[PDB]
Amino acid sequence: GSRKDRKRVGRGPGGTDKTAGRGHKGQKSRSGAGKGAFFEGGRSRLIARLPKRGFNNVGTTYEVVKLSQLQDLEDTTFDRDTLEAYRLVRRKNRPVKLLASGEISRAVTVHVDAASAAAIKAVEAAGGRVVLPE
Amino acid sequence: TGKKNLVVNSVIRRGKARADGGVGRKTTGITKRVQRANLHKKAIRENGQVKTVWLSANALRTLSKGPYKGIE
Amino acid sequence: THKMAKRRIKITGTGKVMAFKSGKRHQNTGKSGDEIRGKGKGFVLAKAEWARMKLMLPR
Amino acid sequence: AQINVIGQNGGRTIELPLPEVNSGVLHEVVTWQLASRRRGTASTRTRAQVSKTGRKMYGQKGTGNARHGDRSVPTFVGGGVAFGPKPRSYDYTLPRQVRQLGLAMAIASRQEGGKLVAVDGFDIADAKTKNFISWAKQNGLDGTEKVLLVTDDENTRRAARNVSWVSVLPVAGVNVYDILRHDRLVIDAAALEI
RNA sequence: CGAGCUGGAGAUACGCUUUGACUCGGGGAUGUCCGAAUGGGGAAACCCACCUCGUAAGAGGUAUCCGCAAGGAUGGGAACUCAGGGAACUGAAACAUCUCAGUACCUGAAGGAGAAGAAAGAGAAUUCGAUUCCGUUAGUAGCGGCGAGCGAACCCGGAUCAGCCCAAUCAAGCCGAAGUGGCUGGAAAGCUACACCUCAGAAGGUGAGAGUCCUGUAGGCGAACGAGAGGUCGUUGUUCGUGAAACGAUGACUGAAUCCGCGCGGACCACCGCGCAAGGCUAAAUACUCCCAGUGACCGAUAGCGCAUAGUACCGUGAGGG
RNA sequence: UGUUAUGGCGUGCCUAUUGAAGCAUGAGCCGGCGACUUAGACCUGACGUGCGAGCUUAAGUUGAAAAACGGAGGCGGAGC
RNA sequence: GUAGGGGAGCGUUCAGUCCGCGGAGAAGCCAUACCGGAAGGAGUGGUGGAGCCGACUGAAGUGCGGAUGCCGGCAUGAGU
RNA sequence: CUUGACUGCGAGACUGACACGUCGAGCAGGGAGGAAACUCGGGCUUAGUGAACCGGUGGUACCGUGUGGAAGGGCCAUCG
Ligand SMILES: [Mg+2]
Ligand SMILES: [Mg+2]
Ligand SMILES: [Mg+2]
Ligand SMILES: [Mg+2]
Ligand SMILES: [Mg+2]
Ligand SMILES: [Mg+2]
Ligand SMILES: [Mg+2]
Ligand SMILES: [Mg+2]
Ligand SMILES: [Mg+2]
Repeated sequence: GSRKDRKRVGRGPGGTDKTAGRGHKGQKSRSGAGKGAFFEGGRSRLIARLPKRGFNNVGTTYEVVKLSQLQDLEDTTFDRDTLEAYRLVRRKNRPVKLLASGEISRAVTVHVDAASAAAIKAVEAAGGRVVLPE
Repeated sequence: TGKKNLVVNSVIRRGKARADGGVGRKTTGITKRVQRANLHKKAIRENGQVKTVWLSANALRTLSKGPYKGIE
Repeated sequence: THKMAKRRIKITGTGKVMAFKSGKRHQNTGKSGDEIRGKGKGFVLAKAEWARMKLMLPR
Repeated sequence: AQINVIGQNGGRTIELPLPEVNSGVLHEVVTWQLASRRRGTASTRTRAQVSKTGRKMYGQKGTGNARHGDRSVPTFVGGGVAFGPKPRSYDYTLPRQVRQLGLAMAIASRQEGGKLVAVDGFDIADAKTKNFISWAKQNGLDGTEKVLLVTDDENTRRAARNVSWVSVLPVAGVNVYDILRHDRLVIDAAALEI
């Protein structure tokens, strides 16, 4: 019954009414009331005067696949690029890359776009292979 | 107004201080930045019957070296 | 705002802010040697809190 | 574990939500619902701009005792309103899991008391509205309660027409408000049931 | 439709109507003078003519602009659309580039929509395949006194999807189920005691608070007639401020090929890859609300449009205000 | 409770201010009108709910006394 | 205890739900010596002539003494 | 006698709201003076200064828009 239906106990607070308060005349006293110009950035305060250029590129970015995920749990399901969709590695937009994180022995075979040196080493050391396209 | 196509209808005109340079000056910088218009030449010839009108220089060079829908 | 991107306001893993050292960039040098490699790494966060507000989305 | 009107048993299916009957979630849900149905239409000429007045007035100095720019300002009578209602929306997306959890928890909130499932809505014999009163009476419904009937079978629901006894929500159009608001839920068709 | 009617009108008189009035739909018939106004003039609603038709009374024609002719246009429209033209305050805490913004304003053209459209494209897959629209990419890639600030597109998800010609049901309306007695009361639709309909409990009216008292509602029917190229120079567009500035676009001067040909892919060259310009048409998805309908955690007389009707009274030479 | 006589005490309110009974501001009186909002898939925090190594949808489509569908995309998930 | 931060709450309108009240009289209006820690809320009386409390939740055009603030009405100066 | 008026770095502190500023052991590549312990990364110290932006010059080869280049950019010095 909706009559008896209660609140969340602390979801909603009331808002802020500045009418009344009796000794509320809000904001400052003078000086920087009434304006819509506040704006916490701006020109010469330690933003300019700061000496950077660098060079912007931001090119190819690979999807990180931890070894620690692949080994330990699941089945060694023979990943390829197929299973990654359901394996909770599904993101896309970018190629896939494998690197070493957790260190454990298992038999595993993974098809990704690229991988690191020590990752290769750890996939082979416990036996397995990692495929790459030409 | 012309013979073939378009006439008048023009756009703005600029000027630059620190003009030219060593191609690799400091920069170009600007002053002028105001709107402006364009006109063309008058001439008189007939088509379909005796007439006068006005003739675009392009249209004049066109009509002179051949009759494109018109004669002199 | 689009200035602070290629210039360093840069944010780290701890959500701290990288500016480094300005000591002399290009004009006005010809004094000592460790001021020159004195081009640094370092920052305070007192003005970081409002810094990255400019870099907020593409950190 | 609930009993049907005509024929077999069931409802041993559908574990009912945990913890059992949380009223907070219920609240969130219905509030979300009435906010969904809420239709923003707002007559305010809020802006000094929206009401009509020619804008230059008398004079800034030397008239004595006023200082006004226009006849259309909020501090005047007849002008615009400062911060009046405009046609907003307030329709949002409630997280789905809380919708599901909601109406589930509703049905469950009927487990502490009367609820009903049914098969064989053929006992109406066309509609006649009277045979619905019969069906109700012999099913224990004297319409001293409020009843939400949920069923397919157009003929079967078309039988029930009144704001007194009942209300009709067809083809599993179930609405957490619509159930929690009525006194008894009669779930009838076992389709979205089980 | 079937007893009333004779406008708001309160009002007397005269009457009209079952040989169907009134009212409601549906076509025609008359339509003074002005106004695009158009015989000619003109301080709009006025002043003056001419040529036919002829019995006067009275009808008809007499503007310019396209055309053999038929025929078409000149005007008007709240907002919406395209186009010719094009502000400043303001922001940069001053100010010139920038911002305001192609915003406001003026103007031209047109429809119920417009615009746009059938790759000399997007683009980096030897992918895509007209346009517009929405979501999204994405405050990204970029532009910038690299200041303030500005800000895409491809992919992808949807709305809707057509490419064709050519130059050597809804409107009048009608039909509609089911209650009486007693009681308080001025008056009941309320209370009460019993009863009934319900593919009809939506609603308003009736002396007060209404299913069953009236109009209605669910449901049912329903008409004669009526609808449905390239370059150089000055420049500019898109994220494009002259930047390494490509490409589209033109004002001036120049003005090549055409099938082992021709433009593009962001100076430029080769390779490689997409593509055929200098001709037109082309529903739908889209925008708007003068008007009509339905609704509302919209107003209810200092609110709500300015107006519970008024652009009236009233102010101004006037635009204008009110 | 109403009124009153006498005693004691007793420098309007507001703003603006180092400082106001102020010979500083405002205001004849009563009524009514009258000022810290709203918008965005913006940002960042507090609390609350739901799922939780995962969490959500946007346009739209279909129903529409009702809500479901919609994974394009977004956020975690690796830093330099 | 001033700007300022924090906490509990009072009242008004609309809204959903619940309980209801009203011609043997609703809201509003008028008087009042009662209640409550305050915003406030009851009781009885007097007007009034249709509507309206209370509880729970939700949403605000939500609380006036001032702004030479707005509209309206009515005072002063003065029988000058 | 000579080029420590070096390159690569900085334990830990002085000082400033910030940005600047100051001092410095010691590790390396390589040096200079001394026989040697050792000392030196300018001058007995405290003044002898200019953030950002836009460009000029040498070096390195990171970006470089279908690809292989080049234009232009970037980084380490430096110049106004
Ligand atoms: Mg003040
Ligand atoms: Mg001050
Ligand atoms: Mg100016
Ligand atoms: Mg300015
Ligand atoms: Mg005050
Ligand atoms: Mg006197
Ligand atoms: Mg006298
Ligand atoms: Mg040393
Ligand atoms: Mg600058």
